[PDB]
Amino acid sequence: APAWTTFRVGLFCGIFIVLNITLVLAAVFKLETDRSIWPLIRIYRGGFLLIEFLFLLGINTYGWRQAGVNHVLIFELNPRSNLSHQHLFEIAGFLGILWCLSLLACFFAPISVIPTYVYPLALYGFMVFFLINPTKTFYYKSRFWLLKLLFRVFTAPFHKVGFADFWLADQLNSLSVILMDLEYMICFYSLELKWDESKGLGICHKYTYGVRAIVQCIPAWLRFIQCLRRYRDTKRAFPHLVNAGKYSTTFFMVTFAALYSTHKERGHSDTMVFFYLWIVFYIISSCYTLIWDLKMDWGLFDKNAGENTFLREEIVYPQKAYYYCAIIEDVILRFAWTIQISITSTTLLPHSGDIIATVFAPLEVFRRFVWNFFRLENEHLNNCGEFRAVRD
Amino acid sequence: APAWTTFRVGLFCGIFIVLNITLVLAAVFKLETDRSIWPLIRIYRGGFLLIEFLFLLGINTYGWRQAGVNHVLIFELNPRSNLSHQHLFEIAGFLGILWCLSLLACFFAPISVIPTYVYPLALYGFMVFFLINPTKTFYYKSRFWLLKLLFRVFTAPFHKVGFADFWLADQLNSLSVILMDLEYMICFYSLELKWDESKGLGICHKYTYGVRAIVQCIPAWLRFIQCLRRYRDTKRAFPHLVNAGKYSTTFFMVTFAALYSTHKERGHSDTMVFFYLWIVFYIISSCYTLIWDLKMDWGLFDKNAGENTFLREEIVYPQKAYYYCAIIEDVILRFAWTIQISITSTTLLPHSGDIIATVFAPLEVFRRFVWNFFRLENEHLNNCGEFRAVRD
Ligand SMILES: CCCCCCCCCCCCCCCCCC(=O)O[C@H](COC(=O)CCCCCCCCCCCCCCC)COP(=O)(O)OCC[N+](C)(C)C
Ligand SMILES: CCCCCCCCCCCCCCCCCC(=O)O[C@H](COC(=O)CCCCCCCCCCCCCCC)COP(=O)(O)OCC[N+](C)(C)C
Repeated sequence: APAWTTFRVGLFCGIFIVLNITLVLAAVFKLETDRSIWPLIRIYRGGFLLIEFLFLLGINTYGWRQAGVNHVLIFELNPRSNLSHQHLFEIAGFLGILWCLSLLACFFAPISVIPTYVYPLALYGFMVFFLINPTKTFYYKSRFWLLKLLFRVFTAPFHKVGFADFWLADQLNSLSVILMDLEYMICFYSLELKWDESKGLGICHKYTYGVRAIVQCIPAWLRFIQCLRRYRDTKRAFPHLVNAGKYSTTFFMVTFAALYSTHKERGHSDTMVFFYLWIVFYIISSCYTLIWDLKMDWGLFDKNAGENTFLREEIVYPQKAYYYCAIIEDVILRFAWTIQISITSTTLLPHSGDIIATVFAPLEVFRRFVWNFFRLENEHLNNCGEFRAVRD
Repeated sequence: APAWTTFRVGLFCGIFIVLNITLVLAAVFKLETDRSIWPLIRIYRGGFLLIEFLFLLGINTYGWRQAGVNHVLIFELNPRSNLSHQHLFEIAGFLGILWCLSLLACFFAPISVIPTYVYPLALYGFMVFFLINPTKTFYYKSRFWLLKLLFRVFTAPFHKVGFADFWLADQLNSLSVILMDLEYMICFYSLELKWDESKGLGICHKYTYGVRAIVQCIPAWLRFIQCLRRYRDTKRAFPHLVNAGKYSTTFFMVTFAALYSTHKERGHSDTMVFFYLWIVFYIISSCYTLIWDLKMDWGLFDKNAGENTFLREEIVYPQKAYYYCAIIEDVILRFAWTIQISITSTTLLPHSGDIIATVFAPLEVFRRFVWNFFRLENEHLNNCGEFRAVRD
């Protein structure tokens, strides 16, 4: 832990805090209600979810190291250049500083020639260049390893599924809103954005051509084909085929939701029955993911709970109240779709679904943030698939 | 070096940087030229000089520790709770954050009931309370030791002059502008500040009653009586009486400058000869301080220079270019009064002297910042007065 690393963590976090405060006041007074900020909020939602994911990943690394979860061995990392929690904090703070600066430029641009729609383009271009620049520049080993995983994950059936690919595909399943916002940005730039004044002022926000449904299922599709690939590599259907069923429930939920969204303008009487199908399949998917979590993912609700009631018999975390709060919050957050459909169906507030998605996306990232702790703890305690050698 | 200490250093410095940037832009556009900002700049000049002194003191501690200057033994400190450079950085960053917040409130106040003239009052009241609050609160040992020294220094003839009192009195001699601004704040509040709207909009800026001359000489008076006290304790006139002469040159310079400032309105023909006396005594004082610095204070220009030309024979700092640049910059900064009188006499710009003092006060703090390095290095190498036991 070099002194300048912690200094950069604190420096970036302090600049981040002051910039978030400045953003809040700028939105309160400086921002004008005439321009619609929904495309802006979606693009910067993708960015902010990435930054929040990096912060929570640093917290996860901190918890794993101070609890005993040997995530270095689980992730198959070299124990020489493994990224510490502080380094993830610098990455998150750096990208958050550029996020805040780009958003502030979108609020007020202190340049007369440079337009506003380039600031997000420049921001995400800097993210991509930071990820893929060939030179041995900032954190070269980390992003090279991440780029290798990003290549292996998106071409899943042709590579043997190790733990790193699984884990990253699950994080992508949590961060599907980032892919959603990337697709929305591309569609908005190519079709709706008038390259004249700004990005303020929609044929890309809905499922008109069904492309967004494909983007929704892309993480689910990768996980599904990884389960099938693991079936081919090891003929054992009990974990893998049921997990693939768990992801195909997501497939069915997404396609029925898209079908209802398309049919709401068609006027077909089958719209109501498609809504029924979407609701029941959302129930099935929510219970399927929740049960899989608490049983096979976290390993809780074991038959050998003992003193640790409603839990397993080895516990590495200090307080069990963490476990019970995690179980509960998992129940609501997996079933948060019930809350969202209730508020979007019992109210007539304009652009309700956009607000609901905007607030519940960080809650989904937080849900996977909590999921990481107990999934990796379960893996550290007893092997689940991707070890095949020892318990550790 | 705890991790959270460096984290607080970085956090405070980052907030400081963003707040200084916000202050710059606020002064560029938000600030209104109708209100005179000179009293504001003087009060916050005292504050900023204190913060800059703390930053440079942290830099000095860093240099002393990584060079070998045993300032812990020289200052007579317990080697258990001695303040590290990082802790001084937290103190400086904390006070700088409150300084920036108070100045920003003076620019725009986000409160309708609270007036503007309390923000500096609240800021310096917080400084005093942080210094003198009896509880074992933030950095209790440090400010207790500092308060003991602040008591011993201001009552000098009745206490035996150790190194700590000398050193702190010299820093007060450098930071005489802080006492100047404190006196100006008290006089402005008591006489000129209308407690109706704000501090914007002078019988306290000049030497009308000669009080400011006393405030100027107060650090010089303390050093003079410390030299006399050291003469009484040790009958040896060679260091102490000549040093007291060095400070009485400051006395003569200050009283002649005040006499000229008073006589400029009298119209007496003796005004010109008083200006001559002030100029020649400023020359004498500048050469007296500069020669004392490079000869007895820093120990340079020794007769045993050897390879280290124009220096001494033991050097602890890596590069000699530091020494030569220090010598030079000492020549200009001690003689910076020549630059200031030249620009204030050959130009007719309004409020020139205020600008000159505002810019050259941090240069005086920087001059003592450089003075600390070589004075403490000379003391570490060979004893100068306040050791009497060993060379170290
Ligand atoms: C509209 C939204 C558009 C969004 C824009 C597109 C997204 C931009 C993508 C760029 C941002 C990502 C910044 C890169 C941070 C990655 C840091 C990282 O991977 O640290 C990890 C830390 O190691 C760990 O496994 C512990 C924590 C788990 C790390 C999980 C990987 C991080 C995933 C975050 C990026 C996901 C991609 C998101 C795309 C939407 C790699 O470690 P290492 O390489 O340094 O050491 C391994 C030893 N070697 C190297 C020798 C093999
Ligand atoms: C208009 C302007 C008005 C200005 C307002 C008035 C000024 C406000 C005054 C409050 C600000 C000062 C904040 C206090 C910081 C002091 C920190 C400090 O003294 O650290 C020092 C660090 O120790 C050292 O000696 C090394 C560096 C030299 C320290 C020099 C003292 C600092 C002087 C700064 C304040 C000067 C006062 C300025 C008044 C104008 C004390 O160490 P310690 O107490 O922690 O350890 C010693 C062991 N014990 C304690 C057991 C004996």
